[PDB]
This record gives sequence, C-alpha cells and structure tokens, in this order.
Amino acid sequence: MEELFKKHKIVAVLRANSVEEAKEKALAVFRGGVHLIEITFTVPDADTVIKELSFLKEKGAIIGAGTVTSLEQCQKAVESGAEFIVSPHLDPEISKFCKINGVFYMPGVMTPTELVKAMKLGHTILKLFPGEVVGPQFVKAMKGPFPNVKFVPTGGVNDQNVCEWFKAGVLAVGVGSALVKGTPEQVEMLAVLFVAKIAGC
Amino acid sequence: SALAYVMLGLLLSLLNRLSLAAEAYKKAIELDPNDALAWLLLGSVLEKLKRLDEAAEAYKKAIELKPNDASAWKELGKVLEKLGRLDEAAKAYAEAIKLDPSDAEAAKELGKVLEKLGQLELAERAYQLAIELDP
Repeated sequence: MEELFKKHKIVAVLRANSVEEAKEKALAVFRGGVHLIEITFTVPDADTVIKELSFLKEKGAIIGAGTVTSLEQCQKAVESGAEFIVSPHLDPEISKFCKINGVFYMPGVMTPTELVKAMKLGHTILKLFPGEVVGPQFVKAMKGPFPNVKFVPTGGVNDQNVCEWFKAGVLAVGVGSALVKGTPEQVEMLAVLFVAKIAGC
Repeated sequence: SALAYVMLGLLLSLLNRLSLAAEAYKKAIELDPNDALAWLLLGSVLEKLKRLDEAAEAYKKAIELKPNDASAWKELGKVLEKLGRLDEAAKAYAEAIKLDPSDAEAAKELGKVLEKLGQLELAERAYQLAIELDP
C-alpha cells in the first residue's frame, strides 16, 4: 500500500461524538479530495462507522481505523473492514495481530528507542505523535541514522507549516481539527483548501 | 462551417460588436451542438453583454462538455458571484482549484467570495494561498 500514502499525502484524523456526526464529516472530507480517512476509535461505536462507510471504497477512498489502544479494539477494527490500523502508541501485541491478519499497522512513536523497537517489529512507516512536540527537526534528524523510516505526523500540522514537514522528508500528514472542525460543507472547503496547499511545496 | 462561425464570432468580439458576435457563436452551436469552444466563448460574451443568467447557462454547458477547464470553472465563478449565488460560486471556484492549485486568480477570488459569505477563517486561508503563488 505504502505508495497510497505518497500519492494522496494527507490523512483525515477524524474524531467525532456520534455515529451520524462521523459519517457526515467523512463524506465532506472525501468530496474535498482527501482519500485517506482515519476513523479514530474514541468515536463511540467506530467499528460500525467504518462498516457503514463501506460504499466509499468503491468511490476510491481508503477508510481505516485510528487511535487503537487495545488489540481487542483492533479485532473490531479488522472485522469492520478497515484498510489500515493506526495507534498513538507502539503496542507489539497489535503489530503481531495486524501482521498475521494481513493488515497495515502504523504505530505511535516519539523517541529514537521507540522507533528502533518498532523497526525490529518490521515497520518502516511510523506515526509521529505528537508532532507539535517533536517537530520537523526530529524528522530531519532521523534521516541519517534511520534512512528507511518514513513518517506520517499527527497533531501540529496546519497550512502555515505543512510544507515545512514535507520538505523535511515526511511521507504524508494527518490533520485533526484543522480539517474536520466545522459544518459538513465547511469541511469539504477545508479539504480542498488543504489539498491544494500541499500540492504546492 | 462549424469552425468558421466561431472565427466570425471572435472577429466581431474584437470590434466590440458583442451582441452580433453572440449571434455568430449560437449559429456555430446549431452547426455542432458540442463545439465546447463556442460554448465557453458565448459565456464570456454574454457576461459582457450582461445577460448574466443566460451566460451562466452556457458556461455550464461548456463545463458539461470538457469537464476540466480551470478556465471555465473560474469564469463561472465570476458570473455566479455577480449574479448573486455566492455559495454556488464558491463551489465553482472550488472545482477550479481542484484542477489547478497554482491558479493565483481563482484563489484570490475565492477568498473574496468567502469574505462576503461569512467565514473569515476559510477566506483568510484562501487569501494566503493566492499570495503564496505570484510575486
């Protein structure tokens, strides 16, 4: 898949409060041109949102599950039909779980050691959480000792610095409130205003 | 002949004889209902004749034919902004940026439509996209 992150270059870290609220915001983001949608599991009954957005896999969208803390949460995520699993932390149980079911897993990392342990588990594509603390100097510092790790930061990505991240060497970026905050038509506009800003650096 | 009437309409457009040029394009559309060039030209002629309601219709018929002119979507934004459908125009300026995110004009003019529609945040993000492009 990996290429699918270098193609679309942006992931919608979608958090919501209800199941109907979440279906709206994903539809708006997809109309805005963003095809990687990460449905966080802090949304109540997110294992049903991902199976209820299954028609967008025909329209060309990659719907996945994000912020996954337990591997038994990962069961409901795989069985729902998610196409990638995202977690803010490195949990080797979930990595075994995802390798063996055949699902892409993106672990949460913040330190060099946290990255090496995630590398020994086979991963070369990590989430860098929270990006508003490590910063693009981190990504540019890991370019040397670990020339294989590709990063997808989350939290700390807005259109004032979205080119800073990329011109340091990230694979894609995840945007939370600065893409989903707003009316289900405002959200579509925020996506095209963000997918265009990216296409410039 | 389908081409020749378009060429006549362009020549009449050069002499400011605008309404006569619109007559020429329309005869080129009877000749070939799919000459999307004659459609796009007719829209920009009516926009100056200020037949803005009939103008947006021809622009829509042009976008229907060749769905990916950032020229055509940006030009339908001018007509729908003047006509008053300020949200139908922001959706059109959006499609134009979905097609060329280097269009400095279409980004500037989307932030102006949004500044009047309410969302200063959405507009301020668009304004800075345009300033980012051209010097």
